[PDB]
Amino acid sequence: MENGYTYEDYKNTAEWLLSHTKHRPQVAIICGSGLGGLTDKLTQAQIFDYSEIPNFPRSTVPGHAGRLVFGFLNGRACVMMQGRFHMYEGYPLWKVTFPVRVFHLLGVDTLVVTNAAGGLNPKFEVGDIMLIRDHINLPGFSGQNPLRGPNDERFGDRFPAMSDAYDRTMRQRALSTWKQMGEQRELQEGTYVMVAGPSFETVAECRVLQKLGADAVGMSTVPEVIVARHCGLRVFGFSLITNKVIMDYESLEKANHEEVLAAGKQAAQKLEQFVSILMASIPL
Amino acid sequence: MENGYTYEDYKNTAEWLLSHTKHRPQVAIICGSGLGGLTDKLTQAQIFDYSEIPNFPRSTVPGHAGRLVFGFLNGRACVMMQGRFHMYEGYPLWKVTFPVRVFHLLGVDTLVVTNAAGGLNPKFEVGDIMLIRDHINLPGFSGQNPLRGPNDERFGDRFPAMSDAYDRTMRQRALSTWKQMGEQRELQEGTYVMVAGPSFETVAECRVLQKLGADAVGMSTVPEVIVARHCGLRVFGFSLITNKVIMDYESLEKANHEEVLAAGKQAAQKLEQFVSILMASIPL
Amino acid sequence: MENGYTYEDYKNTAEWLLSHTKHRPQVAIICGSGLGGLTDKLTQAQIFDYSEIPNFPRSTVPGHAGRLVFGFLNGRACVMMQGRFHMYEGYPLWKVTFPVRVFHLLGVDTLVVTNAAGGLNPKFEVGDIMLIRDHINLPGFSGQNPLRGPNDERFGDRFPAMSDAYDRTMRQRALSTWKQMGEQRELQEGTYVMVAGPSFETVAECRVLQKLGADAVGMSTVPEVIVARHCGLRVFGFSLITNKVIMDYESLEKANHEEVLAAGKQAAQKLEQFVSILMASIPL
Ligand SMILES: O=c1[nH]cnc2c([C@H]3N[C@@H](CO)[C@H](O)[C@@H]3O)c[nH]c12
Ligand SMILES: O=c1[nH]cnc2c([C@H]3N[C@@H](CO)[C@H](O)[C@@H]3O)c[nH]c12
Ligand SMILES: O=c1[nH]cnc2c([C@H]3N[C@@H](CO)[C@H](O)[C@@H]3O)c[nH]c12
Repeated sequence: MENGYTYEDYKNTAEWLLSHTKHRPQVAIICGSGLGGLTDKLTQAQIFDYSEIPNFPRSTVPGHAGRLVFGFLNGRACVMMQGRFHMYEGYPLWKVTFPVRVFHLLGVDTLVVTNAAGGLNPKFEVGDIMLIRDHINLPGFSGQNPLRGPNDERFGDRFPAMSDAYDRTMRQRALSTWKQMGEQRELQEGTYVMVAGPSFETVAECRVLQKLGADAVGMSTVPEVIVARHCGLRVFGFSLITNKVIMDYESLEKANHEEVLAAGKQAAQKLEQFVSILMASIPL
Repeated sequence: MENGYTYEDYKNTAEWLLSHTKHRPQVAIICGSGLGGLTDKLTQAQIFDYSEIPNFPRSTVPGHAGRLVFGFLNGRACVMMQGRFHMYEGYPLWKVTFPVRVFHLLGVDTLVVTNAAGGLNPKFEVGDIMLIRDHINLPGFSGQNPLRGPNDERFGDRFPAMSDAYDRTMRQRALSTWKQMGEQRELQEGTYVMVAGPSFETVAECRVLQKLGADAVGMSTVPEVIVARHCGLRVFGFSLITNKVIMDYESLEKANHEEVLAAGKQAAQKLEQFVSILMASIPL
Repeated sequence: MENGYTYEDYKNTAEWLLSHTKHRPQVAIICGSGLGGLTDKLTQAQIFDYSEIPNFPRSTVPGHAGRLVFGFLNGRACVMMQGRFHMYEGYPLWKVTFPVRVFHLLGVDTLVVTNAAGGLNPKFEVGDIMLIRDHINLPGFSGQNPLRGPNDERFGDRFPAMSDAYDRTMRQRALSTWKQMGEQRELQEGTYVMVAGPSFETVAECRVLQKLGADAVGMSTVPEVIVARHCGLRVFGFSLITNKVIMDYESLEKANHEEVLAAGKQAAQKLEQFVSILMASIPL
């Protein structure tokens, strides 16, 4: 609606980093949060706190909005967001997604994003992993689109498509890796719907999200993919099911964050490895 | 997104009231509007205008945003909002719902909210009363959640559930009272969807709200339940059907406010009594 | 939510115009954009740039937000917006729709609005034209309604209906004209859904818009009809299908603006004539 950043601010944040860093990454990864441990498997790791990076979304205690790590993961030059920004935190989307536009100026050209999510598809099960074939951008329908505002042509068009958001190549490239390391549960595949804003859904709210044809649901991610494609990045992403969204009045259970962080933690290596391998089927 | 109130402002509003008032309420009721007359049945009633209560949502002519009454209803200590704030008035939700957070600081621990609403369910009929089993929080999906912003931990969690918003006990406790005073029309039971913002729905808009599985529709309420549960309040609520939402091109009729205020007025005692009795099956 | 304009600003913009203009229009037309050429067929045309009209939505380079033309089209006094304001441009709705409230103060009393749109209905085909029977105002459900804010009673009610937005008379008045000039493709008729904000829909997003029962989809229009009826204007409008919204993973095609402007251009006279004739079945 405004967008408080000019092209310059982006550039200036880039160049700064691009000069406290030997590194020049090609892929950006975004967790998770409980893909946290990933940071380990990197090597030659250089860390930064968001709080010291020019223009980053500042949170209240920094943070709470955490760290940017640069390094090598499976002999690929990475950079990853260990902790991210959300709309429910009160951040507008050109903030949430800000990081995303710096990455591209860094010359990263693939983005992988991950996240936890509730499962809407009855078939799914806590533990599973759903690749993201497509999304419903509900905040988007109503005005909340990280693209809203005057478009800067240096980044992209006024009117990008999202029909093809989630790289095809990568997605198979990908189920390979899944059995090509032999797993009991299959890879899932489906649609992430976004809703904002922090309260968990009602039962009726679930029924509606199932009707729309959604398979999983977070409050995340959605935004920063949309603006990845606005400027080229190939995009590949996926989701940890983490709870079966309560689907009927009767059940006495209740989503909590709690169970989410746990499951996230339980799932852990799974995962860390998965991404880690996948690195290898990203081009050059 | 911000939230202009700090914890202090809430507290200060409480304590003020908590000291021009003998009273110490346990239940908060919210009308209606045309449950207005309720104020009568209270006894030992002490009134206040929003306009003199520190921090209240100020409207333009005060008001237009009206009065807070404290008293006893059926030998329960109450406090009630005679007139409320809406999003379509231009108020953000941490304003609409502000009152709600003061109540809890007052030590109220049950909230009952009522409202008029259009009927989406063909079965329903003008006059009926729909208990609220659940809700679709449509403004919510897109970012408009009274909880959005940085969470204050003194009130509640970052990530409350709403699966169980509408107290089970109370809801039966409740159909009892309905025949246990013998009424021709049955109690209805169903889902309130919220949309904002003041224009009435189109026909196509109705068809969609019916598809989502909604039974009734207002522009209200939704918010302040969500933030009631964010901090404990037991929540019980319901709705006066007030018009059958025009469901097909052809009909020459048109929702108006008008018919709504009327029906509201027609329905009157019905009602006033109902709540009045219900008081008695709230704990202590 | 605020609305930065007072009644005065509207009036002042009117009177200004109402006095660099001989003219006194009765109908307002809004394109399109690629109904641009229409301006030709007017006669006795007086032009203005938005940029010089007191209070108009200013864009960045003026503009980019273009010109207001007054004249006679088929022996009717018109005034038309050659280029309009959108929400995705970052404009709030009491800006987008501002023009609309001036028109009425000008004493215009019919409004016709046109627009391009993607087709959701499989039956439709690029080239077709869909009259607007009704709309889904999705931004609206969540708070984005040009009416939101404190209502000024001089313009309209607090709670207008939209059940009957799209004049019945006019709509047939209308299919007449269509064969009454003998066309191969039939007139289409259906519902325009609005979403905001500039990115094109995903596939999953389409499936949902089809489910809701929408036939076409733009990011436009919706707003300014709603506020037309808030103050009397008879409203009649329609849509150029312009692309078949990609309805399945597989297809390698992608909406672009591009194809849209083209089709718009291809369609051209079609059209220019159509409106041109239609003028004649507007009253006096
Ligand atoms: O059942 C759900 N509904 C909505 N969001 C989530 C989420 C995501 N939302 C956040 C907590 O609600 C958490 O960070 C997670 O990534 C997990 N489960 C659900
Ligand atoms: O048919 C409807 N659609 C949307 N809202 C309402 C309402 C509620 N909305 C307000 C007026 O629209 C009124 O205060 C009422 O509580 C009644 N009927 C309808
Ligand atoms: O497939 C679509 N989806 C959403 N909007 C449009 C539109 C409208 N949106 C604008 C460009 O997206 C264009 O001005 C047009 O009037 C055309 N096609 C589509």
